[PDB]
Amino acid sequence: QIPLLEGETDNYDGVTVTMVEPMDSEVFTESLRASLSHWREEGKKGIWIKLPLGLANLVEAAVSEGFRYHHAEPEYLMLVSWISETPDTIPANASHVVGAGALVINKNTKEVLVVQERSGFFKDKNVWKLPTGVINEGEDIWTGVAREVEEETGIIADFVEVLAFRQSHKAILKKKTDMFFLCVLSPRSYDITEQKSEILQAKWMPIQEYVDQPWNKKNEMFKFMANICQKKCEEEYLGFAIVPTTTSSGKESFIYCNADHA
Amino acid sequence: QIPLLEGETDNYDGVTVTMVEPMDSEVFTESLRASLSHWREEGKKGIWIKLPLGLANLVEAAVSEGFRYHHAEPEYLMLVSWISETPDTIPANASHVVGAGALVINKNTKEVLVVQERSGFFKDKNVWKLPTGVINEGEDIWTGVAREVEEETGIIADFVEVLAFRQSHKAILKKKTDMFFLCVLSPRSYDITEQKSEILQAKWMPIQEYVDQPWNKKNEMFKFMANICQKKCEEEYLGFAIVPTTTSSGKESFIYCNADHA
Repeated sequence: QIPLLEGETDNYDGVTVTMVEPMDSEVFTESLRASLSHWREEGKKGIWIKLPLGLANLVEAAVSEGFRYHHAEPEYLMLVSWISETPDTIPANASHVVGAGALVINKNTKEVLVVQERSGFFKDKNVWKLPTGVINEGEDIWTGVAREVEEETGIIADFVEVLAFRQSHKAILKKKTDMFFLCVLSPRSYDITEQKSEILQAKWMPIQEYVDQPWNKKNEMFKFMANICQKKCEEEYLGFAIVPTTTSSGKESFIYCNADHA
Repeated sequence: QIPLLEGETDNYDGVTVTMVEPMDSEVFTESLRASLSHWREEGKKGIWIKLPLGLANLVEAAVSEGFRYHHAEPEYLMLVSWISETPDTIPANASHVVGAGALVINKNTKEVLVVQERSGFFKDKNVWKLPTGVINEGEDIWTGVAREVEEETGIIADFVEVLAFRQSHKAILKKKTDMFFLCVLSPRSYDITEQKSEILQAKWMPIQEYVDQPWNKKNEMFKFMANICQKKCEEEYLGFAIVPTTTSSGKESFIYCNADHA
C-alpha cells in the first residue's frame, strides 16, 4: 500500500504534480520515491512537479530524487525528471523540418503519379515531380505523406515503405536542417480529381519517362533518387517498412526498419 | 552575353541580390529572367531580392517572375523564389528534434559499448544503455552520432549504417516531435578513457547480456529494438548505408538508402 502523489496525466505519458498544501519534506521524499517507482512501472516518461514559493522546503527533496529545474515564475518553480529509458531530450530545441516525397505506383501500368506547378517559377518549365509536402508536428511520416497525395490529387494511398532519406540545408536566414524521406505508397484508385487545388496539375506518367526528364538527369543526386524509384517499380528494391510495437504505457510506436529481419 | 544581376552567394547555394540604384522595370525583368536561367543552370536554390522603398517600381516585375514576399521593414521588402527542383520548404518551421543511438560493436568479442548515468534518476538503477545524443543544427546524423560516442567514452567510431528509426512525442510543454535513429558504428580502438565526463560510466558488454537486462525486456518496443541490435551483431540485418552524390552546384549530399540496391 503506497503513498502516491496526486498528479495529472497527459497524452504523452507524463505526470504533472501540482503541490498546494504544506507538507513536511521527509514525508514528501517518501511519497515521491514511491510515486516514482509506481510511475516507472506504469511506463510514464516526463514527471513534472510544480512547487509554489510557500513550499520552497520541498525543492531540495525533489532535486535529491533526480529532478532538475525547468522554469520558474515569481510564485512557483517547475521541476522535471525523465524516468523512461528512452532518450531524455527535454532541453533540446527543434532543429529539423521534416518532409516526404511520394512514389505512387500503378502496378498494372508501371506509371507513377506526378505533379507540376501552375505557378510561380516552375510554370511553364515542364517539370513533373513526385508529390511532396512537409510533415506537421504530431504527425507520422506515413500518414503525413498520404495526406499530401490526396490534398494534391484526390487519390487515397496507403504507406508501404521508406526508400531513402537525406538531410540538407535549404537557405540562409533559417538556421534549421531539412530532412526528406522518399516513400512508396500504394494507391486505392487511379482516377485523379481534376483541379483539386489551383497550385498544381497532376497525371500518371510512365516510370521511364519520369526518369528521362532532362531536369532529372541534371546531376548525380537526382539520377540516383530517380533510379531508386525505378528499381522499386521493377520490384528490385527493399526499403524500410513500419512495424507497430507496444510501449511500457500500452501505446503503439511505429518502428521503421528492414521489416523482414527484426 | 547576358545581363546578370550582382548577387552575393551564400554557403547554401542561395543568391542575395541587394538593389540600390534606380532601374527601369523592363530592364529589370530582362536582367532577372536571364539571371534566373543562369542561376538555375549553376544549381542555385534560394534566390533573395532586397528592394528598398525607393525601388517599389520593381516589386511587380519580381512577383511576375515567381517571387513571393519573405519579410519587410519600413525601408525595404525582401522577396524570395525557390528555383531548384528539390522541395520548397522556405515557410516551414522546425518541428523535430533529431537524435541518434549508437550500436558500437567489438567484432572479436560480440560486445557492445554501453553507458550508465552516475545521476540523477537512473543512479543507481543499473540501466546499461547504448550511447545516445541529439543531432545539432548543421550536423549530419552520421557525424553527430560518432561525436556522441567519443564525447562519452573517448572511442573514435566510424558510421556504418542506420538500422531503424522512429518518431515520438516526448512530453507536454514542447509541441515538437523527436526523431530517433539507431545507428551502427565501427570502433577504431577499444580502450575506454576512464571518466571522460562526470555524468556517465562506460564499459563493453556482451550483446546477450545487453538484450537480457530486465529493463530491456519490459515492453515490446525495447525488445524489438534490442533484437535488431543482436541480429546486426549476428550479421543477420541489412540497414541503410550512406551514398555520397553530387548536387547541381557541385556539393556532396549523403543519401541514406539500401546501398546494395540503388
